[PDB]
Amino acid sequence: MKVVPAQRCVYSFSANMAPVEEVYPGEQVVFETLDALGSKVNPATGPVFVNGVKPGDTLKVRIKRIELPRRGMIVTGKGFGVLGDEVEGFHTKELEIEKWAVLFDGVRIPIHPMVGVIGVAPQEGEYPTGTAHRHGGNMDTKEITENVTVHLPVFQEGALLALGDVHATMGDGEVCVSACEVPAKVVVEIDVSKEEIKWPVVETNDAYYIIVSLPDIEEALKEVTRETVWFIQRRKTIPFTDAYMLASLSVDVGISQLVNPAKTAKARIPKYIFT
Amino acid sequence: HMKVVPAQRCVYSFSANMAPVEEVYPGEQVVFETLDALVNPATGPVFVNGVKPGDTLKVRIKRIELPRRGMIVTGKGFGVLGDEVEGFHTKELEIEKWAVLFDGVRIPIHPMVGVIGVAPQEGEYPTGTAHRHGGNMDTKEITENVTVHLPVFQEGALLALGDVHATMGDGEVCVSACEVPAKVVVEIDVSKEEIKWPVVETNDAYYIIVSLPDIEEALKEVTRETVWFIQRRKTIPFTDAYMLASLSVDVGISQLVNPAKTAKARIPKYIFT
Ligand SMILES: [Cl-]
Ligand SMILES: [Zn+2]
Ligand SMILES: [Zn+2]
Ligand SMILES: [Zn+2]
Ligand SMILES: [Zn+2]
Repeated sequence: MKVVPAQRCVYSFSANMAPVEEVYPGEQVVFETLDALGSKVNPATGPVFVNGVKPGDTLKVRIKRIELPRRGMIVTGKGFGVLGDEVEGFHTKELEIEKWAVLFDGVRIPIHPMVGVIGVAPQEGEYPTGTAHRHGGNMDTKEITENVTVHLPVFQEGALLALGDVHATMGDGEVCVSACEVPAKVVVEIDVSKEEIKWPVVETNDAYYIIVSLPDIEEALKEVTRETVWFIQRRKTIPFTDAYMLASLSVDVGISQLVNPAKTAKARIPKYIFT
Repeated sequence: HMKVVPAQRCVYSFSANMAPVEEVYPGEQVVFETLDALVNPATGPVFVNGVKPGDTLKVRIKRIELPRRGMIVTGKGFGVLGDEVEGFHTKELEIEKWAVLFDGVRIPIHPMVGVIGVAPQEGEYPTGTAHRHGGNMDTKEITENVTVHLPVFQEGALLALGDVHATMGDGEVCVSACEVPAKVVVEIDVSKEEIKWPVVETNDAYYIIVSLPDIEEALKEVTRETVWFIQRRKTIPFTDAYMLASLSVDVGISQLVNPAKTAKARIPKYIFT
């Protein structure tokens, strides 16, 4: 099994990044990731070239295993997070990680391992790994855990997949700017699909989560709704207004994070609507 | 033994000066017979003796009884994608015990009360909008077996309640849910703490519920409130509260379609116990 060591990484998803490993689709790959915190740094291991993947494809990354350490780091301070125009100083706290819980002074927060940065090469230019758009990026979506498949739209040959910013746990919003940041080993399985998509999609056992990242949260919310209704309209071949009504009844619109240059909204679309 | 407010006695605004149509003591159960939102009427208001401005009214929702048929609607200028859509459309929905039916799809049932509120401090807010007193919050957590904490601004609170759904998605994106008339049995109590915004208390979580003209403001406010909520209850420094909300609190959306948009923050009880 191929291992991508943490020392091979990027600080931008760039159209022109060079690969540091090549895989056939169907292969498993271990990514060793450094924590996000270490201020010219938020590193994503990779990028990885996947044979035969073309622009307009969908790269599929199944998250098999996230191996976490026993210590984590959270940080906040002036100018950071949702109330950064209201907090002083710069603060950091070490956090103990047990098998089932992150410990926070007296508190046992249920563990919830997740990959916070995941993306591929964009169409043009470069986006820092600290932000996100259609190619993926710093989406801090907690749904990206073990036993899901992240679908990503492809813009460059080979996809050029990179990944990092693993958290031991997090709440939706990530309001202080950070979660429990940790270095990790993430075991993934990479496959391809020839269908084109606009924005990333996380497939869990019972839901599709469409994930939209734009500079203002209101716009991201409008976009993910537009994308959710169409999704349903195409898969069920029903009139748009019916899909719109169906999404009002069964789709849960939400928030991934409110703190990166691009804000991440999501929409849970249950598989029961198709099955 | 036992009080029933019929649906004919209702308001289309939460006003500071609306007259009660019934009175209750804390500890008593009341039944609100509601009409459907399609005018967005709230049965009441009920005067709760012994509740003063500055207190918190606690409304435990015991039962929501639903009919077997519901109504959903949308069209040009309605919902997130009013942009966007042409015409005007309505659809009857069959309601089974465990599911609302939609052209062969079984949407899991999830009974909820969409409008609930009290008299505001001054002026009037239509029952279709929302603010600190409650209103059209369309929060799917306001379900059976939860407690709604509402801030009080007038003597006796003046509680009203309407707009019941059989099921709903967070966001309510086309403007309407599965709209129905219903019976809602509640149990009213009082707390002598002042609060800023409504809070739904579930079995394992508190949900702070903020409603403002734009969702960005709503989201920032629910976050400010949530962090202060945690800071007081645990007597830890603000920055510790802030970090803890980042790890444990789930910020989300109630609805994006009413004139005030409603954000929420889930604060789990385990962080105190
Ligand atoms: Cl509050
Ligand atoms: Zn991140
Ligand atoms: Zn992070
Ligand atoms: Zn409503
Ligand atoms: Zn309604």
